[PDB]
Amino acid sequence: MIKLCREVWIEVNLDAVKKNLRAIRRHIPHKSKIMAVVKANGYGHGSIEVARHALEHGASELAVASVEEGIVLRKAGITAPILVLGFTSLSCVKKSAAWNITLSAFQVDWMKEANEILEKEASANRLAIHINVDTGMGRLGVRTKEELLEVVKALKASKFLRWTGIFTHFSTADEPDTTLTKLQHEKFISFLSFLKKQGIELPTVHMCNTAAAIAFPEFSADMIRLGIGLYGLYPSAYIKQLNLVKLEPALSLKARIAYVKTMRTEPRTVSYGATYIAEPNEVIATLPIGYADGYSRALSNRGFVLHRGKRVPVAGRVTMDMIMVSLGENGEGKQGDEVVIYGKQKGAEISVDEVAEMLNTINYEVVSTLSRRIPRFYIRDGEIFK
Amino acid sequence: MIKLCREVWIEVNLDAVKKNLRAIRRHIPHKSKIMAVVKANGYGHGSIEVARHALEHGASELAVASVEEGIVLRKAGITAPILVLGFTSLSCVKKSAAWNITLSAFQVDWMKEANEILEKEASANRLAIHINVDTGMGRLGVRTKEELLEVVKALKASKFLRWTGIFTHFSTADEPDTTLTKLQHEKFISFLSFLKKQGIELPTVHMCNTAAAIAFPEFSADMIRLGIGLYGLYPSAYIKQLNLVKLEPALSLKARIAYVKTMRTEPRTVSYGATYIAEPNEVIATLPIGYADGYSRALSNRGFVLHRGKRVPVAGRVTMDMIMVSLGENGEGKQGDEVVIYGKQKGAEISVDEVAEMLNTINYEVVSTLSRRIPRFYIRDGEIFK
Ligand SMILES: [Cl-]
Ligand SMILES: [Cl-]
Repeated sequence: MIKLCREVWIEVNLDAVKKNLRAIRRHIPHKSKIMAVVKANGYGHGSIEVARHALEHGASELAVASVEEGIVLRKAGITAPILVLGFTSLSCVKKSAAWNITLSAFQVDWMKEANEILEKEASANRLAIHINVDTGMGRLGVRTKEELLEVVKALKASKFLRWTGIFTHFSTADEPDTTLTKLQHEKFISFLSFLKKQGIELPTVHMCNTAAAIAFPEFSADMIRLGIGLYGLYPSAYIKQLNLVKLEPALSLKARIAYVKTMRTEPRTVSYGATYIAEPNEVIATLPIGYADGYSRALSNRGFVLHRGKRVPVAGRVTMDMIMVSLGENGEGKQGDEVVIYGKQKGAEISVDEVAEMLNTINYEVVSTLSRRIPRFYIRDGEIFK
Repeated sequence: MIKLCREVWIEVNLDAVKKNLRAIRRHIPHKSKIMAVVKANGYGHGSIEVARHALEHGASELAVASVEEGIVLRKAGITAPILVLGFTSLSCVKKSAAWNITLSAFQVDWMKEANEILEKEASANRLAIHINVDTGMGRLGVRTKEELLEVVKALKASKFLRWTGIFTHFSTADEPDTTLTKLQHEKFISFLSFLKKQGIELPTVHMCNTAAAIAFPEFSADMIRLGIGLYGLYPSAYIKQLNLVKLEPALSLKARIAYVKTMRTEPRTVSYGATYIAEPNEVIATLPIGYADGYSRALSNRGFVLHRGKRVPVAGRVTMDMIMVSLGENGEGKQGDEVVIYGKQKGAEISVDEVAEMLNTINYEVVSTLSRRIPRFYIRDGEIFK
């Protein structure tokens, strides 16, 4: 089946991504479109194949972190609209207009100089722009209704720019306390009511992330931005509890056993620092994955893997390329057996959310730090490719 | 100068690498060679440019973690010997011989099957082999002198394999207690001599790592394997104490400020969870780096960066692609200023050892988990390229 020189890989199940998209479509209003977020190599899953599938099954537009990440998508043949969520330097204004990438802006002087650059070169293309309004996140965006109007005034006087959206971001929509979420919404609405009482037409309006699409579908306005929900992961345990929508996890991580031996001769120390000493009838197995792959060293003498449907412990310290596990006295196993690191095997499961708890972080970090030297295989209609 | 759409990057100083190899060459015996270890994408530094440069200034062989990492070096132009340190699957025996990668091996049965595959194929490609002897690490390799004799005969009968080395690995040579390191050395020296009593002639012997070579230079034998010391960093605080060799770190990490504002309007919340509230006078600057780049989320409300020669702190949680830092009341800063994340600025420093200490890990892991989505630039002789 799968053939590798070093035997470790990732499996990503696209049939699961498709069911996550259907669950979200039925729950939100029909007038509202879906923009799929695939920044940071598709939250670790691989960005090319997941953007392709998503656009075949419900998404209309895409979001990324930087001009460079959008260029990898256009090079694979994707023609849909693509919005950059971070800040972009004026260095890349000409390049973004040529690959037809949409950028966010919120400054009167950036607006002005962006227009000049494309003016002084004639340019048949018009750069599309989305305005970001800061109602409580404190990261980027415009902050008062009077200076938002200067920006609207300026963007309108720019013949080489095109206004195609306006948006904001919720900073606590995954927590039981809904105080601040209700306040940001109130502020955002009054700024567009301000702009509307002057003859200004509004383009596409969007505010919801995964959690706010599930708890407040009445905020869906024109469009939502589906992020961690697309990969089948819940933004918090509280949003998982309201039992409103059913998601399925897309990703598992596997490998094959490299060597087996019984610890009969001395010494019987195991790994750097000699932090674990074996028994003379103990069986010890060696796997090809390490902390340079993204398997945290903090799981030394702590975490597990699944061999033959059993949980088994890491023995000693994690190293850069390999880990060691214990099979017990007279344990059972062969060079070449299959092991599951994140995922499900026979009747067992080690979930991404468990490993995240064990390390005191959130599931976003676990998946999106898995290295690119590990190959990703895709399963669609129960079969393999790439 | 440095022109990017998203403004974050790494710099590798290759004049540092050259000085670090000079120091080592002048510590060990003149009759010993140096094998340079560049696995895991050169410990996060880039494998192609560091190997190219190390082969020109003192090294003669190279080591990697897998066949795939070796082939990237052949495709870049390199004709030096390349040894794979982990376990290689029998289904890559034919590719290794074709690209001329040296494989590690330690089982009688692996040897014969690898010989039969090359017999049914011809091609003047004999596959070269190093034998791994386990003396206390417990990871890979053979563990009794009677077993080692069987494998040396199975190999000397095999007409298409070629025997070019034998090695071992020390698990505690960076610690001040030398007990277990001397035990391992006694075990290895005896096994070698039992082969001599039988009339067997020996190839290249190697056993030392960076700490082993600084601390026990008289264990050098034919060859050493220089890894972490290549990049200007010490194996342990203890080996820095001895004060025997002077190393200079080769890597730093930088970005440019994306936005600056005063928190006059309300509300004054910052980042996810609203874990931080600002004064009506406070200045907040936004930076393009996040945990998907390898900047740990455990640095929320804890870490530092250098801006104009002074440390300023992270404010709020780290997010996937951006962080916020407080410039204080009063303020002082503009869009486009240069910030140092790891390294030096004026007479100030945030070293990689310092950050690994703050996160309860080792410098090995801080460098080699830096994402391939950050671009790398190289300095050689005071000038920049890629
Ligand atoms: Cl934002
Ligand atoms: Cl080993």
